[PDB]
Amino acid sequence: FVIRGNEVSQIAPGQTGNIADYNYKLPDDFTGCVIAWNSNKLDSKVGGN
Amino acid sequence: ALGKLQDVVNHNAQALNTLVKQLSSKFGAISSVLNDILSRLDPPEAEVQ
Repeated sequence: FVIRGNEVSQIAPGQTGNIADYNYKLPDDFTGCVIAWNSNKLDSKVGGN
Repeated sequence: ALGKLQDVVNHNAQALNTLVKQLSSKFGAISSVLNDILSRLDPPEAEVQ
């Protein structure tokens, strides 16, 4: 998925947030890795993406 | 005269009182009440408390 720059802390177990609660929820016993990288070059437009 | 028997009674009640008193001990946590810990913290740190 694609999120904001400040919302990368919310992709974690047990977090209270808007995308955490209503978009993507992680379990408390989650195992694995979260990968986040900037996509300004591809997922942004000057007029607004 | 009857110090020994009373002592046994004295020990037993005191032990229960001490055990009950131990419920009011933070034990290095923010609060001694489980409901407050659940109502105030996220599960990653609430689990620790």
